Amino acid sequence: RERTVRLQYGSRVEAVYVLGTYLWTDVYSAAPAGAQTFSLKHSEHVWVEVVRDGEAEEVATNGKQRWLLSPSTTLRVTMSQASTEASSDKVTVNYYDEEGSIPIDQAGLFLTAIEISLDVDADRDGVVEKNNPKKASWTWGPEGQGAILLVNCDRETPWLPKEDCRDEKVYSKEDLKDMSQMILRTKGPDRLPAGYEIVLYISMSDSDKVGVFYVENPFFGQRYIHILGRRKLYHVVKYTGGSAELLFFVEGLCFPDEGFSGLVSIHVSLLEYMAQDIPLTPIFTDTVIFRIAPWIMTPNILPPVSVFVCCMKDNYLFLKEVKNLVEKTNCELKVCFDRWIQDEIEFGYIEAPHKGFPVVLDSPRKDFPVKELLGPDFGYVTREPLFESVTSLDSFGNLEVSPPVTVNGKTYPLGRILIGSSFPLSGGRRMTKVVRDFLKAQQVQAPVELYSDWLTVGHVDEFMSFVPIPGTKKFLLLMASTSACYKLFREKQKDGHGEAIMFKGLGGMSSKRITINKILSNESLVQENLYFQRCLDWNRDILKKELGLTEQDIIDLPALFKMDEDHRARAFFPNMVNMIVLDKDLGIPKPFGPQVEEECCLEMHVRGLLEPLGLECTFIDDISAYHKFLGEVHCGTNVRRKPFTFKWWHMVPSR
Amino acid sequence: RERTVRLQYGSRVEAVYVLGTYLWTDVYSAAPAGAQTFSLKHSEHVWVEVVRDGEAEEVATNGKQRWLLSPSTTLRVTMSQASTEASSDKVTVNYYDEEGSIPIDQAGLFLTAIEISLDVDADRDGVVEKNNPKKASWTWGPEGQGAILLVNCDRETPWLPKEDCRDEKVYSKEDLKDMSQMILRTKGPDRLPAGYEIVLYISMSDSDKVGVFYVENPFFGQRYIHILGRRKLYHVVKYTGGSAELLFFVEGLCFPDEGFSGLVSIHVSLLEYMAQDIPLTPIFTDTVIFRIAPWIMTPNILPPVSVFVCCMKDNYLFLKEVKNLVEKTNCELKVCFDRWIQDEIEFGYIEAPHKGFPVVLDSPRKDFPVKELLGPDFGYVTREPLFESVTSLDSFGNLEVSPPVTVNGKTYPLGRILIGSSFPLSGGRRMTKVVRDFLKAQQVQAPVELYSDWLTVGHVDEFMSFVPIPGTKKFLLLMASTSACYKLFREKQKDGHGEAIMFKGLGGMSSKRITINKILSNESLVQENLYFQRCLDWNRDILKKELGLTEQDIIDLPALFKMDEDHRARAFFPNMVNMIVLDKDLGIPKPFGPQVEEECCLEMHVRGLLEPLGLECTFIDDISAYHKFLGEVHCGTNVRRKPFTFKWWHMVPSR
Ligand SMILES: [Ca+2]
Ligand SMILES: [Ca+2]
Ligand SMILES: [Ca+2]
Ligand SMILES: [Ca+2]
Ligand SMILES: [Ca+2]
Ligand SMILES: [Ca+2]
Ligand SMILES: [Ca+2]
Ligand SMILES: [Ca+2]
Ligand SMILES: [Ca+2]
Ligand SMILES: [Ca+2]
Repeated sequence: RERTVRLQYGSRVEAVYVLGTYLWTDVYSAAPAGAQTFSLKHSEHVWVEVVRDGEAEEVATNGKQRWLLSPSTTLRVTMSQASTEASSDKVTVNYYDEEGSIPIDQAGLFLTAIEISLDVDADRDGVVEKNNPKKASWTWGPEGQGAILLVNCDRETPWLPKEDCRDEKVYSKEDLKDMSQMILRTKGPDRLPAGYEIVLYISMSDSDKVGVFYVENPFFGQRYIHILGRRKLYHVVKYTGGSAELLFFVEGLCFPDEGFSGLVSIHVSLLEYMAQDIPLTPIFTDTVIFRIAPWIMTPNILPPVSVFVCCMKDNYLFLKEVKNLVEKTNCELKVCFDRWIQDEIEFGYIEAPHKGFPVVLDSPRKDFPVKELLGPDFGYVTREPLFESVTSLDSFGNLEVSPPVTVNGKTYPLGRILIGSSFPLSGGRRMTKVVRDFLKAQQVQAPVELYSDWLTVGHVDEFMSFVPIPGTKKFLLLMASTSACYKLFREKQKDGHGEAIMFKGLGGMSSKRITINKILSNESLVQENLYFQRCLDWNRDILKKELGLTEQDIIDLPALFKMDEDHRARAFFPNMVNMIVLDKDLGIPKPFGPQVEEECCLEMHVRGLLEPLGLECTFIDDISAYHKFLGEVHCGTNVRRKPFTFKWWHMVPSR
Repeated sequence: RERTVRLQYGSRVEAVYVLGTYLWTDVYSAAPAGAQTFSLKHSEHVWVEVVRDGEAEEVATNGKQRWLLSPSTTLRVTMSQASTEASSDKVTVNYYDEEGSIPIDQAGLFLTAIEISLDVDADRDGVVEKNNPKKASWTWGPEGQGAILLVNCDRETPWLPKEDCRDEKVYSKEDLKDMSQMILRTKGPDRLPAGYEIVLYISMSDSDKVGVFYVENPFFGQRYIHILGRRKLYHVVKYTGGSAELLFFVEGLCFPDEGFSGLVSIHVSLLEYMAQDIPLTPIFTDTVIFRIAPWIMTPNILPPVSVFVCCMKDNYLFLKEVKNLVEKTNCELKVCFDRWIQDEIEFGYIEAPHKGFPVVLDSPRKDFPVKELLGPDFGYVTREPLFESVTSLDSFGNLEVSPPVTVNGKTYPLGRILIGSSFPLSGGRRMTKVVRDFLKAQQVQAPVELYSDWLTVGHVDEFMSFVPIPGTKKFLLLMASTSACYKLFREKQKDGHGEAIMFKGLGGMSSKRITINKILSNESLVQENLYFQRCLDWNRDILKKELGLTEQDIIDLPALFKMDEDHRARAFFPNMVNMIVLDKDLGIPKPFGPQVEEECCLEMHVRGLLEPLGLECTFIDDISAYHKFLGEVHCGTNVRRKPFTFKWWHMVPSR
């Protein structure tokens, strides 16, 4: 970087030189009128070139050489090392008139060289490298660079209700582990020359996106000073001489969102004092950029860590069977004494090269948010509509994510988020804009809308799920199918089982005496379910298109629905597709289907589809404690999973 | 694209087939219980494959072949040509039980094939190609594709005050020349089968960004029907059989801006009627994308078309000298009987492959906008602050643009917009956010802020300009320089000219008796101008950095300023840098400098700098009619230029 510093007529100029720049110096304006030629001297650590109309010649420290004074003959001045107390760094120019060799005037430039660099971990290894030339930009991909910042959305200590980033304070040194390091490195003499200061600053816009802390170690203990952030746009730095480093810690306050790309900047400037009432001049500025890490969800293929379960204390069969299932795995079981656990929360995560933690997204309200999961390295985020009203499609049974897929040659290494919606011209329900905008803004999961509004509850988890194919890297899409159910029931009827009773053992259903015959002879129900299969198939097509799936990737599970007053579907028997996936082990809702030879024909059919693939099926009964099934699921489960091995910053999302 | 169509148990399915897709067909669900095998027949124009667990085999029109019924044995159904009235397009499946070869049931699929394509000029040649596979995206660059739309911001007829895009109506066929063509091409039989319709639609969000018109030619004359746009989100299309095209014309209503990327979409869907109270199902959807063309400014290097001038009727010397100057060129002179022409307006342009026109940007208010330039192929756009108050930095003397430059290897083929500002920590003036956001959003001119707030008026045009180097492809940056002025005056003083008088012929200045001696002996004025040179040099450095310029690209013109109460600069004598550039011919403000040998030494110095380069200098006197110079320029000029030859869509801007 070339910087302009002119000699001053008759007088001397003192200037700070920042390493990494160089000066072009006009010697012509300072020359007295009528002066003909000039000569120069310079000190050992200052390199001087005479540049005549573009041609540069290096000049000795003490020469007698003279050049003609011209506006197009100038100096180029360079320094490679910072000044010390032992330094006298200078260039002096002597001027001569036509006759005589004794100087008629002199002008001089006194320099103090300093190093100033604001450094971050741009190369994404967790340590802060010295002056990465790419630190002022942010690029995606394995070859990409620029520093990454976490939203510090967890909570270090229990004594306050709020996430760490909601204030300007740090109470605990553990908090600094969540932050990104930024070091201001300087080198120079004992003090800056008179009239200079170094200042760190951010824009007003970024002031609600970041906070920056400095750690002091005074007499009575470590303390944490907020130097940049909400209502603090600049900080005057205390300069220390010699080679010095100041360590800062940076926290993100906000996720990427509608209107915020996630990128923020921090600057340091060397300022020069001019006069009173005149603003200080930014002599040198160095900038670093951070990108705030996105919130990322976890598909069912990922390794399970903890199974969170909610039910009533007396649903014993449910708790026993879930406990049994989880005992086949290495997962933790966590129980709370009832659908809020699947509907109100989605477990995501955030990651930076130095750290990562799980983060809960809280569904919009339910008159109160569930914040009780907020804790050390367990974060919280929520979005609420300002105007738009919430519907069932805002529940997180309506929020899921695919396994990694490749679609028309484009890879989605983190999978793609799936949310249920209605048709564009329908006037139907849709998830709130505020949540949709949030998911879209995270960018790395490239969300897809499916059609869920044909269902009364309206959730994608009612009709589809994903399971791994054991011993491989592949997966299957499972789809609810009414046609599969009618085919199976018609077969059992032909086989002599038409009088087989459903809902056996649910005493509240007994008086209805529902049999295969009764179901198959209901004409209006057949028509309704043909229509629901059209709805399922429309979704099948969107999923095949947007996930790059073929029929080879899909298994259909028998399902049956009943239509409500709105022409929307509710489950006739429990939806088996919405299942707990722990690797090869599947907790499947117990369907209570028609009994043939004392086994449920739905259970037997589903085992016949899944077991050959090495999937182990356990049927879980959540409804027996309620004595009947009306289409409503009472209990809930949510599985917190390990994050993807693939680092999100290694993706290259579309423009 | 694979689409799911199932056979129905016991009955026949009728479906529309859209060319460019194909069907996968489940024959298993429709099979009666106990059926063993199936056979199939199909018509001449329907291709049928039996797919058994992924392996596909083509099947004859009438075969007797039978396959085992399995959920994993399905059909793949393809058609390559649209149905006519002569068509019977069908597939029929027969089912068989274990014993006997006579079918026990049959299920069939009756097809009507149609072509539906919504087409635009994606390849950017001005004609609408048939089904460009890239029409649903928009990419930058010479290899890029996707269709382009102009904001239709001009006005076809004088009888209405408003730009064409402010309403939903088209009164004149000339308006259609500004719009982008979009054709819905279809092929099929005399009518769509019962229960289908074709509908065009847009999102609510895009409804204030576009309008779409269809031209009808009824008995009494051509008429223009608004089918999509403000308060019209969909249009049901009238289907015509055989091979048919419907031509639509699309207009943009809004420039890219903060929160609007410039991209918009239009969709066509084939909808299927299900029942009453049930939304129609989108069987097929085709999408095209448009990008709205950005507003682009013109640097001084571009060929001049028209010179717009404003002054008082009696400034005769000004009008004569401007007329003379323009007579050396091929430009039009346009006069209005005074700084508003440079301050209130910036002439830009817009371009699409089919058309382009100049567009005026109107500075924010001046209690009233200047709309009187609005006319046929001369457009208008303005931005007004909702909250923020306007300052002098919002005037368009503060809005300029560089010639094409390359900076650190990155090319800016349209140049870079330049606007004056204050330092980040200064609390100084800055152009309003609404205008800055607009300029940034156009993207192709990548704006740079300079430091203008050291000037009382605060405009970049006060201190810098660009001129072409005649007979080359190169250009120079011209900078105001106080050091150049002091050097020249000190030389003339040494030469015996200290008593040389400035402002000769301005009678209102005579009593002041301003001489070279008087100027040079004013100590406080020297200090002020040293400070102003620091301000100029700070700008010189930003310009060299952001435009990729060296000292070889820069000429300094003598200038002098006086400081006001705010420590800001006003011109001491007219600023010569702000000049009319018509190729090699330069109209330069007459400085009224000290007379030496009956010529102005400032004029002679400037000719000495510029004339060797082949630049022809004419000094233009706008102040003699006012008898004095207080630092204010009374007249104004603005030159409308030819657009860049380089097409903006061939650029590749940063992410
Ligand atoms: Ca590093
Ligand atoms: Ca805190
Ligand atoms: Ca924390
Ligand atoms: Ca933590
Ligand atoms: Ca969920
Ligand atoms: Ca074309
Ligand atoms: Ca109109
Ligand atoms: Ca028009
Ligand atoms: Ca026009
Ligand atoms: Ca301008």
